[PDB]
Amino acid sequence: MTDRYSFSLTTFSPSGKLGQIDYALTAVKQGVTSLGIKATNGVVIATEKKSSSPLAMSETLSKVSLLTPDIGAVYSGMGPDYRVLVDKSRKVAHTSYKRIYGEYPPTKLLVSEVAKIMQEATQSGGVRPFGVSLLIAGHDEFNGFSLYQVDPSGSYFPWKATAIGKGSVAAKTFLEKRWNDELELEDAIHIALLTLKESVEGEFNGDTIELAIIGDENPDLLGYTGIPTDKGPRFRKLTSQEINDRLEAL
Amino acid sequence: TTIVGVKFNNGVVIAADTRSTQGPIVADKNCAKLHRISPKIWCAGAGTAADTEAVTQLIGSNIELHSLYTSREPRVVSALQMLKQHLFKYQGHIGAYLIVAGVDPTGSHLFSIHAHGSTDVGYYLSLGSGSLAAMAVLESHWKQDLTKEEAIKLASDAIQAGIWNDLGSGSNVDVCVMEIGKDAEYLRNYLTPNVREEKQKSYKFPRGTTAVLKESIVNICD
Amino acid sequence: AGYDRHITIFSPEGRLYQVEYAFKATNQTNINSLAVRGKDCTVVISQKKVPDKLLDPTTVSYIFCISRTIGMVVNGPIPDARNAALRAKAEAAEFRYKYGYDMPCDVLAKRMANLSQIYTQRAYMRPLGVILTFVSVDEELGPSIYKTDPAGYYVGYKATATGPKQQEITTNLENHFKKSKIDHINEESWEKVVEFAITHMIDALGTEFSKNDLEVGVATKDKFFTLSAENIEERLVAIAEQD
Amino acid sequence: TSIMAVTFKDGVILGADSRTTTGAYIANRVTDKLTRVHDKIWCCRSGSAADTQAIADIVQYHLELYTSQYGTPSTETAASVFKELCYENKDNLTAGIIVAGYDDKNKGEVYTIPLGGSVHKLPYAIAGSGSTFIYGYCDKNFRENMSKEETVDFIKHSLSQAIKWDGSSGGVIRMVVLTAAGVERLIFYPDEYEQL
Amino acid sequence: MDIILGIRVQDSVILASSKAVTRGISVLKDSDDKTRQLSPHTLMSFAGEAGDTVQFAEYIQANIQLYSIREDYELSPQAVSSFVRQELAKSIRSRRPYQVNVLIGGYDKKKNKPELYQIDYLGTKVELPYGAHGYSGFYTFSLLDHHYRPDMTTEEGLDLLKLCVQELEKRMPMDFKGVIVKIVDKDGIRQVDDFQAQ
Amino acid sequence: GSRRYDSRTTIFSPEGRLYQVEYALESISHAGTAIGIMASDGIVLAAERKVTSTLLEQDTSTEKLYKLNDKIAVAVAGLTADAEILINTARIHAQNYLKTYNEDIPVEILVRRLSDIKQGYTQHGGLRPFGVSFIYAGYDDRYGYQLYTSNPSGNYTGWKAISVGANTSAAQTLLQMDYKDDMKVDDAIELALKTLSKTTDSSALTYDRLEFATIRKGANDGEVYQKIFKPQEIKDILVKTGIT
Amino acid sequence: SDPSSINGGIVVAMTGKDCVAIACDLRLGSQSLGVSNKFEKIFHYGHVFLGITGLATDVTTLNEMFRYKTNLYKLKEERAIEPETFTQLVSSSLYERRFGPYFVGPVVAGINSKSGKPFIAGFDLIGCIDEAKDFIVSGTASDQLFGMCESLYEPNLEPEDLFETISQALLNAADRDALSGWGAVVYIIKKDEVVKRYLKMRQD
Amino acid sequence: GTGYDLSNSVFSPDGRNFQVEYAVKAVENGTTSIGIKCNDGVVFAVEKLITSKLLVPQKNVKIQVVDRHIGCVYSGLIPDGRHLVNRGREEAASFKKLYKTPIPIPAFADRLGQYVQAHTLYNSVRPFGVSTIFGGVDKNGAHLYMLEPSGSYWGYKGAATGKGRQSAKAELEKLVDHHPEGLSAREAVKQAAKIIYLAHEDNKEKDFELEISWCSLSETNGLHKFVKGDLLQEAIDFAQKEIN
Amino acid sequence: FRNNYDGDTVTFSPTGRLFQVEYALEAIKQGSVTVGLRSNTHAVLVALKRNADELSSYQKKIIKCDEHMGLSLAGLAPDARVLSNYLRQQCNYSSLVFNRKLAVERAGHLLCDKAQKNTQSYGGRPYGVGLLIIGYDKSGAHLLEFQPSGNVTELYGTAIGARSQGAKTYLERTLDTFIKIDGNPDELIKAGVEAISQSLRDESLTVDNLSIAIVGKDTPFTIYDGEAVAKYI
Repeated sequence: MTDRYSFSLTTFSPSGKLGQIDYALTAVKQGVTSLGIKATNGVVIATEKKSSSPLAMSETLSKVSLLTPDIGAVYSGMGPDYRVLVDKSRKVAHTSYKRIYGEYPPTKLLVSEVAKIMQEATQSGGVRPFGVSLLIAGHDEFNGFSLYQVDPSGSYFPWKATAIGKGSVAAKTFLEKRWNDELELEDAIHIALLTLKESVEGEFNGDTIELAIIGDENPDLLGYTGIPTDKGPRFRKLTSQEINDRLEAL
Repeated sequence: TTIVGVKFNNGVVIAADTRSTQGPIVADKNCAKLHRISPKIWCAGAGTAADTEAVTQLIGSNIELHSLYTSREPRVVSALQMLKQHLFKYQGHIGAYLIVAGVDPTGSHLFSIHAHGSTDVGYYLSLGSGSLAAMAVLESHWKQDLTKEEAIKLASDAIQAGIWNDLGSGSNVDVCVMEIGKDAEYLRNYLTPNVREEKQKSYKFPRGTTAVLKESIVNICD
Repeated sequence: AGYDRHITIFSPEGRLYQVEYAFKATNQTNINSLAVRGKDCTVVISQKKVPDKLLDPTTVSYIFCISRTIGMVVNGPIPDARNAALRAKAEAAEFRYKYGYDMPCDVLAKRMANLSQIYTQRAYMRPLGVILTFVSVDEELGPSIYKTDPAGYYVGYKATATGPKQQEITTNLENHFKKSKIDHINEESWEKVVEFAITHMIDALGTEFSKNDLEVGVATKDKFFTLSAENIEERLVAIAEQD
Repeated sequence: TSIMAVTFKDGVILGADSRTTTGAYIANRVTDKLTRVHDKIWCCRSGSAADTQAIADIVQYHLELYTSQYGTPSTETAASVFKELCYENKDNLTAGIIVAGYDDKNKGEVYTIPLGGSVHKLPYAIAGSGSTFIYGYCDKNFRENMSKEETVDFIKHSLSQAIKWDGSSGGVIRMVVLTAAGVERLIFYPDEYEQL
Repeated sequence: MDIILGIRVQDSVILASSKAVTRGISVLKDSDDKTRQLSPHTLMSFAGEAGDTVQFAEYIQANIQLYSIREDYELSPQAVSSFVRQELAKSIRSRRPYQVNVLIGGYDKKKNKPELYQIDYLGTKVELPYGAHGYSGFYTFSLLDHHYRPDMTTEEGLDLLKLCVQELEKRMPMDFKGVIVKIVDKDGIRQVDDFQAQ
Repeated sequence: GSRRYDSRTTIFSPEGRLYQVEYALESISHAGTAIGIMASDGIVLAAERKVTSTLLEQDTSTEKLYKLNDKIAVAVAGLTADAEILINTARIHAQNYLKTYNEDIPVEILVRRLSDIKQGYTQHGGLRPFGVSFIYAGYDDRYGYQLYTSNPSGNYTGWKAISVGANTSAAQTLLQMDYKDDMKVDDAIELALKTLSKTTDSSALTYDRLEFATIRKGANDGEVYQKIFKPQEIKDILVKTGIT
Repeated sequence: SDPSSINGGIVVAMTGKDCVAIACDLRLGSQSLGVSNKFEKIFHYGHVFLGITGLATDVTTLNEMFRYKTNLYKLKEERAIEPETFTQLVSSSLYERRFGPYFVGPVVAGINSKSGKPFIAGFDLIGCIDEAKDFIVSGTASDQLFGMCESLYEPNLEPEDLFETISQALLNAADRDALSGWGAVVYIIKKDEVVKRYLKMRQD
Repeated sequence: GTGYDLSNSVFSPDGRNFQVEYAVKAVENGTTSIGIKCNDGVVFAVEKLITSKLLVPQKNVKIQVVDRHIGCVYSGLIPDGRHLVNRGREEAASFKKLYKTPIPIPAFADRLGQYVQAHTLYNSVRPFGVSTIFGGVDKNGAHLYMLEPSGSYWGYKGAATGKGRQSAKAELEKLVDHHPEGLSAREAVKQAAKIIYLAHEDNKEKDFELEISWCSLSETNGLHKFVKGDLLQEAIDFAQKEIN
Repeated sequence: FRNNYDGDTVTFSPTGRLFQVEYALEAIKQGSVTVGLRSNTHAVLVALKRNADELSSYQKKIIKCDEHMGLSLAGLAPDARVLSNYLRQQCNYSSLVFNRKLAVERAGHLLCDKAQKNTQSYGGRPYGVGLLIIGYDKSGAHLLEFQPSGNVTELYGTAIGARSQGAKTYLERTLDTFIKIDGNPDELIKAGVEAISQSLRDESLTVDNLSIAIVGKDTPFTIYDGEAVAKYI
């Protein structure tokens, strides 16, 4: 028994590379494309649901996850690594923030916490880095809307729009053409849907595309009335139908 | 403290007074004894105010995480099992006496929790120093198959019994209604039968009344 | 340079060989299995192969009762299968105690998948060489199949199959579902759903089965049980009376 | 609290009153003191509500794990798990538990676990604060291998006496009947048992 | 308790501390120095529970001396006193608390002011012109409230203490065997050996 | 067992150097250049954001300059994520010191503490060191304006001007030539920019690829002020010094 | 015996028209012996004001603790803490010591720099929040304060009227408490300025 | 590449654990030992090589009892077998402690299985160098198990392991065909003695001692007992008579 | 083959061997010889002691464990100190707790289980010493052979150490004779000393060179050295 691996599995090579982190980014490159676009009144994050069998039920595997009622995440790379990260992210938003200050963390802060968890897997004994890159979109009262990228090393950067994974270079070019500081949310949804069309070979519909937004408060999605200062979540996953509505207008 | 819980044909209602005291002195005339564990599971608390609020949010926070982990709406039996196990662990030292109610995929529920961690199930329940006044009214007017409006009335009447008759209770009535179809409605200050009458005189002072020794500007900025 | 094949660290391609190899072990027993959903039941079918005459056939199983409601069939070596069964049973019992209701199939799946994911990331734990197919009639979701692998992956399934001849069974079922246009087997009795499963296994594998060549588990509202030789025989007789 | 369990020809019956008091105030008049730890293994609880509940909750947990690995546990096994908790934590618990179960091989069995944590296998058992008043009565009227209705009757008369005299007992008489047939829940209201 | 008196004048801090050490029925010693020097311009007096008294004071002195070497610098009286407060405030919720009350008298070479800090065993620090612990204030404070001026010379300070000690020797029931007096100023810490018949 | 896979991050070479420290410094040498210059009345920190994009948000960013205290800041060259671990503990150290003594922490004491933490990852524990070098800019009332540097070895040194990251050879030569002891903050700013401008591997040095900060003594006060330049403010200061 | 009564002292807070005011006495005693007339019990972290009554050593500690936590807050959040948030922080900090609490009665007062809403709150030694709309009282003459405040207070007063009210509430309460007084101080707090006035009162 | 076989928990490219496979070699190299299930119990026998006249006969007992009703026998590294039996004893005590009833045989099997499997999960432990044949009588029958170094185990009609395993397995298979209605306890004891003698052929260079134990509902009262004196000699004879 | 698998005790060779253990066994073979043998009434250890120089002392090879039990060693002497020290405690525990003299059979089981733990775990090493344990308990006289693999064997007599095969055959040949030397201490020892003489090759066994111990029916375990062995050369 007993973990006898109390030394780093990620070390510096003579050139200064950190091999394991490089290798994890390469796992990310092979991953299905995901992307995020920031508008003036919202953010959209989107990816392809790429089922392993047509016998699988792809609504059971969610690639776009609520972290707090105002923050959402998507990934490219290793799916199971993402899933546990979402567990740890959700929890830390409570233990490191909500249980202390009575409110949900602001985006940059929660990203920061996720980044820390990632960094540590790059230095602690007997683990390998996480093989994912994340895009975290969210809102908070004092910073407005924001979109962040987090890489295996634990580095994070704020973006106006970006894409990660398989077709990320093509898609970042496509995004530089179409982005401006005046886009309304629906316009950004539109650009997301277009950008993604380039990456998908197969069927391209509301059942094969996962997409969520950080927009207005949805008081209908809160579950209770009577506290004027609780307005509902800003995170909303679109429905299969909502996506298809926007594809005919494509 | 007077707190009650009444089941109706399609849900459950809970209510509370709004007096908070330290010894014989009234500290808060409008405090909230009704607590949200999740959107559709609310809790009424008696005993130590910091304990009922803290134990509600600790469990609430874990319920939220549990809900997200399992992709399922929270259940009342979950909140109940979590609360009692925590309360038990601390042997009565966390002074939370709770009426826990809500609706979930399995139906509508109403339970009580004692500080030592025993639990009870019922159609009607009260706890607190107004417990007996309230229960007198409940034992008097409760029937099987109440309507939502009947249940709000009965609940509201029980809290009133407490307001008037128990020195431990007063001021207003807070209600929360959890119906199986619908969103939970929290009605803060559903009743306010204790408005202070207008004073006989105004106590506003002539400016300059107070002797000042020294005045200074405090720096907020950096 | 060449130790990235022994522990669960990244290869320069970004691969985890130890996980790939662990998948390979899941075929070591040369047993196939398949799961399908009824109107209100869930059925797992698995090949039973007892080559040694010295073996007590009644103790040879890869189907496990995890809780009153969840059943689990494994593809992989029996020692890793039993390791997984014990754990899942402990996890199902604990959940009930802590949260006051029965652990859902998908939830147990996620839990086992997370544990598997850890072995994927920590060096001192090896992955288990097993694939776990979990089945129940969930109280909120109805008939459920969730399957986990050495990578920590899991997903829900309309129906599924696993083993050396995974693919043949899969295409057979895929074809059925294109025709039938629904995501289940439209039968009120589980007896008929078992019957369907066995039938479609025969068509895909091209083999006839006797009462000792199979092993069947059935999940219904509030029970998961496994069939005896004799209950299977009764199913075999019935299939043969329509040919 | 007034509780008892009686083995008969076809199995075993658990019975209890429904009162829980804090002082002279009846905190609950409809309590269910007959607690299920397995399909056909039940207990009656007396002593501290929080303690007996917490214990029962753990025993339910242990026997659900046992069943998963080794199939159905015996009644003797259930009594042993209860005893382990009670004996090993005698300093911190106040629990007087009657374990009653039906087994196909063993028929009806009854194990009483008094304050210390000791186990006692018995043909019937009485416990709780109302029990003192019915020691004479029970000992004079219990016979081995009674019928279901004879047993129900014996429980009913017994508990109605205990309830009559103990202020800590009252409300309804609950019974759970444990046989090869399954599990039956009886209730008897004051208007009926008071006039026996 | 033992007598612990302190006064801050124009240009110095004076500490006066009783000389007696009593154990039950006998006075074991009549020349006890209830003081440690923490740094060249900071002095601490102390009174309370028998063992803890000196144990605490030497523990503080050791930490300050370590700081002084590590940094080749002398902490300000305010900084020393905050450290000392934190230490007592830790002690109060620990398993067996230090029952020690202290006066800190320091000359701040960077501000050129003298400073007197009173901290009791709970870690209750206050900064004052004059202070004491225990019963000492009850007898002396009305004299100090009356005569004290912030512009007093060191000489005037000692005269005012002389008065304070006189009142103590008249009305307080314990014979405390007089006081050792120490002055803390810009030049450091010296002892007034002529207080017996000053 | 496990011994087979241990890289041994904390052993000496036959020459007596520490492999991992050397390789981590090698990593840092490829990081965007950071510069600190100390003046009689202020300190400047300037850092060059390596490779950017039109789509990168610059308004909601600060990846190389971090505030430690009201009176101390750092500029980072190396792994950002590693740097945050360290920055965070350094922020904690400063407040423990403030809580203990009711005085802000002298700059050297904070730099020594961080350097000590780095040195530990060099001697015990078999973990890789942090791929990070810091420039420290700060003020206290003992030594006034100070400028320090620390690297993965856990060595720290004091400087009148210094660079870490890429092209430091080139940058140091330029700093040594034009730096004079009587300099004022306003000249220092200019020197910093000039130096980065001649040592960049980019075509030009635009505002979006720079972070900038100063610690001055607010001329209408008598006490110390830290200014992390807003994207606009960098754009302005880049025209005043004539690089438009 | 009673750690809440060793040192003495009071704090009161009131809301008015686009302003709040928070006030305290200056006494620090050791039972019957007055020790200091300069013991201020009100502190501030940016625009959030916290008053603390009760055991002096805990008053000092908690102030030093909240300075520490709000400093780290400002660094990570890149903005100053609001009163609503701070209140929650006081609450969870107190409850963390549930079975070994600080012997204190904290009071928060400030104006929310975004909404401009006036805010006050009170806490018990274990962190239960009382968010009254009108006034909050604390300390060894709190009974006296409740009586003064319940008569003297009216809603929406102007900063210079609120000042007279709170001052009179404080001074007449302290004068009926043996363990309060020796000086008083009143903060009048608006969106953009904050004025602090020391009162003249009896010294006995 | 290679080296897959140098470390315990490592999967080879074809999905095998080579160290476990090597443990199996240590087993094959060991003495032969068998178990035969009968219609109300189980019989265990083992071959004991006599290395010299110097070994006190009857004295170095190899079969071990667990609890009161379970017998175990193993071929391979003997100390490993002991370790495994020690654990089996703790494991059975624990079960009896908590559940009152003595541990059922299938339950017991699994306990050993999980522990053996555990020792193929990590490279800080070596796998077990034994196969163990074990069984007993419980509340509902008699059970015979054999447990491999991989942690694999099944229920057996009869079971054999060690150098002489093919002869034993062949002999065992005969018995199954010729007695489909069940063998008796006295019968199984005689038969056991036979199969050991027949298996002794593959190691015929040294002389051997025979050891038998049984656990039978009717013959031993469901308790595990060794076979001694008259009944032992009678089985030795039956085998000598059938070796010719 | 051997090259790659002999690094530690946690690694099996492809033929199923544990090299580290066999390497430990080899330290025994290079040890000085020692013999043990018993009748029905006594058990005897005889051991050849080895020195370094004519200047050095002869290193002891016999250690007493209780009044009724003791052993001789061959191999790493510190290891024998550890194992005999463990055995002393096991005897002691039996006495203090059960008021019972620990059976020689059981003492062998304990040593087997102790030794075995050091052959399955990473980072430990096997013991590099062999042991011969004699005792008189409730089932009479006994002799055991302990090997660092953990195999403990009960024998009428045996020998371990360099050239131990001489003594072993002599004993194998004399079996029926020495087994019957009951009630005669001196005669059993003489049988031991002769058997040990079969393993000499170097030189002849001298007064301060030879070590003998005995335990039996009315004899507590005692060790003879110096002039107290003169009567046996």
